[PDB]
Amino acid sequence: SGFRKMAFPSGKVEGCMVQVTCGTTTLNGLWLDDVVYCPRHVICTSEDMLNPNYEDLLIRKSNHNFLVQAGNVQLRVIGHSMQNCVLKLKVDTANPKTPKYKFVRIQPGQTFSVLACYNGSPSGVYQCAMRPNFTIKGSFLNGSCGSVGFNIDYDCVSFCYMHHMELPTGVHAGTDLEGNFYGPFVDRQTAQAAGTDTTITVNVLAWLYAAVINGDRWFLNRFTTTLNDFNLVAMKYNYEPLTQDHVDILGPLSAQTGIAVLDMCASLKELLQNGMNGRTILGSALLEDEFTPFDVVRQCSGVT
Amino acid sequence: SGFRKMAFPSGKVEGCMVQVTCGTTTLNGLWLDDVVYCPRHVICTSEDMLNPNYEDLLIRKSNHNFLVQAGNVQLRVIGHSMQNCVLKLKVDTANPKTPKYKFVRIQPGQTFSVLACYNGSPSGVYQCAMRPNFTIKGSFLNGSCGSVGFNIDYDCVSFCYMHHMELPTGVHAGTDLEGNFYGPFVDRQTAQAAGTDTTITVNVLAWLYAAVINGDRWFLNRFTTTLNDFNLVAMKYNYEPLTQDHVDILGPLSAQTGIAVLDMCASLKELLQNGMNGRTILGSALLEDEFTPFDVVRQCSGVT
Ligand SMILES: *CC(=O)N1CCC[C@@H](N(CC2CCCCC2)[C@H]2CC[C@H](O)CC2)C1
Ligand SMILES: *CC(=O)N1CCC[C@@H](N(CC2CCCCC2)[C@H]2CC[C@H](O)CC2)C1
Repeated sequence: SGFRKMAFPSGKVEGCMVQVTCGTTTLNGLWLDDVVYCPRHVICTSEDMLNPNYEDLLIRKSNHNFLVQAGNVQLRVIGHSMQNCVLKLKVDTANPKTPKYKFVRIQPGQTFSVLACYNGSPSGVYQCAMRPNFTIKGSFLNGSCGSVGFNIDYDCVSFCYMHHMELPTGVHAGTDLEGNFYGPFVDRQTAQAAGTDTTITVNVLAWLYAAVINGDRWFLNRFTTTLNDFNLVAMKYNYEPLTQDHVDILGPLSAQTGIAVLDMCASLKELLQNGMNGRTILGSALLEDEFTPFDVVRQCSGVT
Repeated sequence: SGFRKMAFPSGKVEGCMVQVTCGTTTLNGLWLDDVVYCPRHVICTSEDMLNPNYEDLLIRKSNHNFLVQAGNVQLRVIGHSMQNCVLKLKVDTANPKTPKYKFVRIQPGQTFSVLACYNGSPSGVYQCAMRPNFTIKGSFLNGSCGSVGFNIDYDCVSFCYMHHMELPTGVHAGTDLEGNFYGPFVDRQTAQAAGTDTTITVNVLAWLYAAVINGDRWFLNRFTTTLNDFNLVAMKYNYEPLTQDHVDILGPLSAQTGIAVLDMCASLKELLQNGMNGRTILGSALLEDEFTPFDVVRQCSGVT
């Protein structure tokens, strides 16, 4: 028993981290097979960071200008290209530590682990969620750009995120591994609006099921509700509307605990309307939304 | 910016996990050089788990009874011995993935990462603290025994914990890598009292400094206090007494922020006496104590 914000073991990803330098800018790259992936803003300078013309900036760069270092060994760059907001540097050596991998574009509300890196060196790993507004609340300092987010299914790493920037509000924005930003963000030093964020309702319900499984049951009540009544409350409290797809994904947890999804919705409704009254659930004094129903089943069953 | 409960990258530890089976019991082992370390309770059975005579039980076991598997390859056991509550199985092959390592006995209040494992396979990584009562609030299911806790200093892994058991209260107990339990716990299926736990005051103050660095400053007030006055409040709220050693370790954070340690103690005093009034600090609605002053500096400076 016990419930923790657990990240995937980062080993398969640590073996892929490299340092990329262009001019005087250094950030992280991801070395998979004979390609190194990194944020294209590695080619920009302070003079043009307000509105870089990446096409023109990349034209002034040659293969030998991209310095790629894997630990202490230098990689030879034999090709370079820009795909959306990522640079793909073809190298002459395939990474011997390349795990089985996929590039995936995650949905908002889904979770992933982040391996924060500096100078191509891993510093730490944490679990987070892609917010409904397509930002992530990470921990990233200068030099963390190019750090990636991922999920692991047995031996396969699905890379889903590459860090590009911190908004003036302290939240983080990035791309999938094809260089497409999550959300409306652009890779330029400008004030950018992150939309109204909402709480991931299906994840809070999944976490409430995790709480019941682990013995924290005080919030269970003698009430039920309907999807429509619940959604009136969800809208009032800036929670995502619950759909029948969300109810269906909660099926296994409803089955294991014997608590119907709409009965758990009534418990959640009461917690939203009345607060926690100074109590905690799984060591938290607020409603946690960064655990998916998949994460709860995985953690509560022991998926390695 | 941003503040997360970050674990160390687990790669160096993943390379050391093996599966150990004895009779019909399977748990995890840690393969370092030519030795595999695991909980000695791997040799016990349901009939004798209430009070095992480990000396007598180990005498009925031979080297060939200990099945050690590293992924898909079987290791040859050429020696076996019990040191306190751990079994040391000498193998004929040194682990080629053995990182630079040390065995350390951590102090209560110190933090470490845990690589939860099942059948010798890593499932996830999380950061936790050794409670003042020598328990850890982990996430461990059946088969997680032998999973280890560690810290990483550049290329050196300091192993500090090996998981042995879950108390009837759902908290976790284990040993250092010499097999000595943290706390008064014994490796037997009996009701065991975990003492009164207290909040790690120096860590809460370190986290308050992390909050200030990241912009969460609402809790700062126009007051100061003394070590003696503060400790009267700490005792009332089951917080560890703050010593001058704790004030000294907070020195760097006091210097960076310009907030004297006793002024931060007055902010903490007010938060204890008045609560959070429905507000949050670093995304938490309670006072976090599982970040040491070292963790706050590391995360806020980018130590890889
Ligand atoms: C995140 C990271 O590691 N890096 C590499 C170093 C430069 C850095 N920033 C520049 C770019 C410009 C284009 C849009 C994204 C950010 C700067 C911005 C100014 C700040 O004062 C320091 C980091 C990105
Ligand atoms: C934690 C773990 O992986 N393992 C291996 C499988 C047996 C397990 N437990 C037995 C020992 C007995 C000695 C004291 C520590 C626990 C059992 C206890 C009973 C429970 O119902 C299942 C796990 C330890």
